[PDB]
Amino acid sequence: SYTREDIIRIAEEENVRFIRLQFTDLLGTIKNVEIPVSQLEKALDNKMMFDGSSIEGYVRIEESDMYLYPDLDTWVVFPWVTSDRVARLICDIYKPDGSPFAGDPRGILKRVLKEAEELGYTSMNVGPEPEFFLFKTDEKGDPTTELNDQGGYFDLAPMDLGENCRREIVLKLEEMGFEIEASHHEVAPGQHEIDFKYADAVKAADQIQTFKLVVKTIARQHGLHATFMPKPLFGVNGSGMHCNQSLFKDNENVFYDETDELGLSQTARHYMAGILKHARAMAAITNPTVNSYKRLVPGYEAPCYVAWSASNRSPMIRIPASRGLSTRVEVRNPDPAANPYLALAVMLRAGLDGIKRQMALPAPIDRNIYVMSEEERIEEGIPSLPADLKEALSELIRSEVISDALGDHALAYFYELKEIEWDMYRTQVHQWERDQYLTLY
Amino acid sequence: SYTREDIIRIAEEENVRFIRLQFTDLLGTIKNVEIPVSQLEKALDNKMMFDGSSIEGYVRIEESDMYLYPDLDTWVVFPWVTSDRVARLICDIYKPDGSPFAGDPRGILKRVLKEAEELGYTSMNVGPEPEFFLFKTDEKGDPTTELNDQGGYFDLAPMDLGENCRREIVLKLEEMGFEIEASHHEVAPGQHEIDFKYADAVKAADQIQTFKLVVKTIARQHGLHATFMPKPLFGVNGSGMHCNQSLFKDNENVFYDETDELGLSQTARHYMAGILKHARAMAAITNPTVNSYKRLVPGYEAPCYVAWSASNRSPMIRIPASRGLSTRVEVRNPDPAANPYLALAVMLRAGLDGIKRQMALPAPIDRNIYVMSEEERIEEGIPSLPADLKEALSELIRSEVISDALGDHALAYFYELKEIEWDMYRTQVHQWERDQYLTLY
Amino acid sequence: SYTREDIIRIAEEENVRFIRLQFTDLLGTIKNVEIPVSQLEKALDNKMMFDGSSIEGYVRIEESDMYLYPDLDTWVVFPWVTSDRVARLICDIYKPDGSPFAGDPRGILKRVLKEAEELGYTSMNVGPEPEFFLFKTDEKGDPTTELNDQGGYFDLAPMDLGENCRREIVLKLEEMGFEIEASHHEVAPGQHEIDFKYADAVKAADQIQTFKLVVKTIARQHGLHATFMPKPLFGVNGSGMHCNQSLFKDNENVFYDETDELGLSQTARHYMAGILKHARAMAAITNPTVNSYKRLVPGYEAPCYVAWSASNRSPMIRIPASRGLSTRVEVRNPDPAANPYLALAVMLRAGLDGIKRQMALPAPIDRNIYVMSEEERIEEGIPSLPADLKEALSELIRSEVISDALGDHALAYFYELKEIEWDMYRTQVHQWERDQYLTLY
Amino acid sequence: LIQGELSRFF
Amino acid sequence: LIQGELSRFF
Amino acid sequence: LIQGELSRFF
Amino acid sequence: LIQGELSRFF
Amino acid sequence: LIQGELSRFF
Ligand SMILES: NC(=O)CC[C@H](N)C(=O)O
Ligand SMILES: NC(=O)CC[C@H](N)C(=O)O
Ligand SMILES: NC(=O)CC[C@H](N)C(=O)O
Ligand SMILES: [Mg+2]
Ligand SMILES: [Mg+2]
Ligand SMILES: [Mg+2]
Ligand SMILES: [Mg+2]
Ligand SMILES: [Mg+2]
Ligand SMILES: [Mg+2]
Repeated sequence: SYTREDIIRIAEEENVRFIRLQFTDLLGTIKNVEIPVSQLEKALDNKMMFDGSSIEGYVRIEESDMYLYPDLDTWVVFPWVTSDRVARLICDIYKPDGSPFAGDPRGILKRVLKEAEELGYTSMNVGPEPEFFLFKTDEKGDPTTELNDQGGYFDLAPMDLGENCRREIVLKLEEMGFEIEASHHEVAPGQHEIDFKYADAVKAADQIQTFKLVVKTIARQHGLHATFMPKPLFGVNGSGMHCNQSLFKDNENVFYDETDELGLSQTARHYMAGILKHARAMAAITNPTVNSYKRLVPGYEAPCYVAWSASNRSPMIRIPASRGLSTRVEVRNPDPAANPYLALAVMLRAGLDGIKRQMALPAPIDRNIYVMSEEERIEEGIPSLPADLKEALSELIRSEVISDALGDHALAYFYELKEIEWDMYRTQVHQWERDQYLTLY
Repeated sequence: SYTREDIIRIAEEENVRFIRLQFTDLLGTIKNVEIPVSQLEKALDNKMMFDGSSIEGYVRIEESDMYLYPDLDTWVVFPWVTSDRVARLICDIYKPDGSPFAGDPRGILKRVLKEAEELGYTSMNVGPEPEFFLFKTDEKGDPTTELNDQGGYFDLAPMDLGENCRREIVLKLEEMGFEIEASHHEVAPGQHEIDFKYADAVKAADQIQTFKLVVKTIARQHGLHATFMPKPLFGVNGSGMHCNQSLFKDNENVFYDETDELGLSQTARHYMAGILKHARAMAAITNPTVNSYKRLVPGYEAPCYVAWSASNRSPMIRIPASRGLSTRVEVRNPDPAANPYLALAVMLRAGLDGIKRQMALPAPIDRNIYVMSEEERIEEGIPSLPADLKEALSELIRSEVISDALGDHALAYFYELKEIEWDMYRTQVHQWERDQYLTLY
Repeated sequence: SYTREDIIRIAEEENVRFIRLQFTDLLGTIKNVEIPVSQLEKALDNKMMFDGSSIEGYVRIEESDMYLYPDLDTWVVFPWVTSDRVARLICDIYKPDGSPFAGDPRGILKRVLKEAEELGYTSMNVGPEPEFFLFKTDEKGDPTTELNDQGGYFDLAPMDLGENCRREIVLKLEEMGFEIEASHHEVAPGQHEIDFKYADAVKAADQIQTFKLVVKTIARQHGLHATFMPKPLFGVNGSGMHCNQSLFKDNENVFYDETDELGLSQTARHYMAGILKHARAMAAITNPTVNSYKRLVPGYEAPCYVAWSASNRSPMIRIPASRGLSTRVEVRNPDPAANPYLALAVMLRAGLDGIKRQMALPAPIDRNIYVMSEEERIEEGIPSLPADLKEALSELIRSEVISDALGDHALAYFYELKEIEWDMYRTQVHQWERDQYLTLY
Repeated sequence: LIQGELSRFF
Repeated sequence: LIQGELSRFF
Repeated sequence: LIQGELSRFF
Repeated sequence: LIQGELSRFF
Repeated sequence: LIQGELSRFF
């Protein structure tokens, strides 16, 4: 951990000249306020004011005044600063009256964690799986369509393909303070998944944001381009953000039950049932972009139906074989483009709602591949995820459970942002249309 | 008109060497069987056989055998053949047993006209308004993205821009036996419109097909590219195929009523009501392509809501000021990419269904622009057209009135074709997505 | 050997930062899970989970969970890592319940060795002879069609042709802990061979995998391309992986018999008979690719008939003149593209099946070249190896002995992989067809 | 409205 | 089910 | 089935 | 109203 | 026979 005196001590010792007061907007973009080291005491006293309306994105209507409350445990010094050291602090947004801002995603996740603690669950242990594509750049340094390499699943190439720009990333992350579990080449060519050890939900989301920033910076250093776009290319695998979750009550895994046939407690089953019930509502948050629903197509391991299994091609919820203190529920819908705080908040809230109402877990899907007709699917009660952003937004609006998780202020602005994005997308005339038509008609 | 002996006489006199036995598939494409002049008598005896499964398009499963029954009244000799004269005949498709093929669009329109005659309506008088764009070609002869001119609505640029490759099209059509009303420059740059005099439904559809073919050929002659794409460019007006319809009973316009305030008979009002209720079901036929629904966006004079008005920005049904024998109902949803036979058939069937059930015409919309909220729109009972091809297909399947107009055989194949098209479209990753994302994520 | 404490000691001493947990899939490709040195203890505790379905290749249907059990004796530190030292460990695949995975090739070889030990044979001593080609690269770093040199059998070109990037490979392997016997230029231009000393079967296969990886890396360093393709060029010699085998029972060679005329025990003769009878069934494993059967053509020293001799053009089985403790049975079918574990497993299982049933050794083939007609060949009972991958797969399916060696799980996935490969190959239109035809027809 | 009509300025 | 995995042939 | 027919999209 | 911020689509 | 051996003349 750290204290004010500790932060000042390292800042003086490390010759830190500039401090980034980092926060996140509703779209997951990393925003910051740059600060000279002479203002560190003022920042640590929670006295820095900024717009605060920058959270709303491009739909902000009026300028507000809001305070940054830095989290001392998030202090870190970037390694690539070299000459003039730059540090960062992750801050919470507070209204001038003293109450936290209802539109801050970190505050939303904290509030959902608090109402979870109200049920006796001390912590939510989360381990994500953020995969990214490494593309080549041109003379101006713009992302091309060529991948850095043409490797496969767990492929080994010590030259500069399987690993390539990954060893340096892992080294940098570990130096900063990231507990890296393992790294490997993903199914699609030019995909390298780096995994971290499990942490608490807020720490996990902070680590996701920092990981994305670090990966982008290091890839740019090597003359490459790193993207967390859910589906950058047609016909190849997309990028997911499978989230492994387990609720804890005083370092006891409440999901574990040795007496159960699957080693799953009734609490875990209620959690999974709650997540399954509200999946179509959370789809707009865990899959927020238009491109997110080009990944949710059959044949590329991405989930397309709301179902759970212990072994299947692509279930919505997968339960890993690990048991004991590491029994987990893996949700595979989210893509790395999702806001980590909002995604974790809505998933936790859906699980807690399932726990509250004691929902009944539907039967798991067997090796029965979904080649079955739609009549078979709705006869067996297997729902499907939304086909595009519009359906997800409609389900989000109609939902009363996870809209409460978002809150009244954030829901309206998120809906406005996504509605504008969809409206801009739907009126475009794409090159595919000009290829099919313009000669036939 | 023409007879067998007449056709043989002109063929010998005009030195016709090759004859095109033209027909149309379910997608509106013009197909033909080329025939040497020595086979003219065999063709006129209704004895030529061909696959017939080519009507189904790319979803054809088995080869059939079918006869071509040429329509002698459709005989015409192309003027650009020069050395070796080429003529054409439009043929109907008949099964070997002698009955007409149920999947032939021309036969579908003929059957709907027959069941209209069963109600006492001798003919359906149709005048279409097809619009097209002219694009400049490159050295290889492929269309570029640059329009041939930059004119406006009813503009006049005599040199090479205003008329350009429009005067010769009108001249060639006039030599072909067409009755051209007028031509003018359209709203969007490079967009032109040529209007024909009104004719019976089958003749109108044949003229639409011939007009598209002739316009394409003449534009290719002048080093240009003519397209009937509904929306070739974003941000400019699209191309529509407004259809003016009036039912007739022995040279009497049954839509006319001098005693009525608007000069509209109860039959016309029932016709309009029937067209209005079945609008969303017909949308998949009158707007058959994916690009068709990029035109149906507000602000470009294309209709977006199911409503009628004598004077409005974008009404689905417009009633021109002409009265007497020229009182008409104008339907503006169809685009030139639609199949003329199928579009006319479904519109006539919807109108006849309105007539049969004495359907009540909803109140016309005033100058009230649709800036009103969705709550105001569904409070006033104003339906909206489908937002994409998928919704239109779902409505098509759900409808029992115009699916009967299509028939059992044609409906299944059209639905298969359109599902395949939509499925290939929805999984593409467009350049717009790579522009928005791939840097922000 | 090594222990946990030893591994930790060298890892701390050598400044090893990254560890590769290497394993092999059914196609022989080297796969790995990269690991930071901070996870070394966790890896050594056999607690690392990974997909495990990556063994199946591109025919994997569902994600599993498997543990990596590193083999401490396989520890080595790569010499080219320089700045950040990288080490590797070869691991076995275990199911979460604790039992070994049935689809792991290394486990398959271990199981066959165990059932060999059940008959009293303590070890199986194997010496392979892998050959490879060196190709010049282009500016982009892709292999061209030009060989690195034009030498012949046992040629000597000191400057840049004879040894070149072969002396360095031997030096690096020696530093890596290999026991190299000799190296020489092969028959075809650009073809080289490096021989290791004999080792136990598992160690031999591990050394084959490491040797291929090291050769490829060092060739890439010298601006060359190293390939183990069975027949990269038409009209020149292919590359084989002759395997010398001898069974041992308490450091006594059971193949040796001083009283025998050829110095061959009855056990050795039964072994050879068993290998001969099951040759066509093993061909799909020892010659797994489509290109493997372009090597098995007459006139290039590759075997084409199932027969044994002490001196011949190209027998399936050759018996070297060495006697005593070095009496060996050399099988010449395998090519370097084969999976070493699977190939050794099937060869050993066939030999053990021959031993169990006291199979009768057919007469050796004399200097009688196979210019004899097919009637002479089937009159003398000389079988022929499969002509392509399809025949080999059919023989593999029909076999009940070596299919048991593979096991039920691995057999199905290997068959699926090879069936897909053959189906993709057989429908291609090659340039040879366009050269012969497209003008004559 | 009049989006395609105002294209002369765009 | 397996289509994106078969990209090595494509 | 209909492999060469669907070539318009390919 | 928010045209200045909507420049990301333009 | 000796096809790849006689490659020096070819
Ligand atoms: N786990 C994998 O094999 C990759 C998952 C896949 N990339 C997805 O988008 O879900
Ligand atoms: N003036 C007009 O009516 C133009 C109509 C417009 N071109 C359309 O596609 O509907
Ligand atoms: N041993 C040699 O002379 C070379 C053998 C040959 N390369 C083969 O593939 O069998
Ligand atoms: Mg993954
Ligand atoms: Mg996962
Ligand atoms: Mg017009
Ligand atoms: Mg009009
Ligand atoms: Mg050799
Ligand atoms: Mg040898």
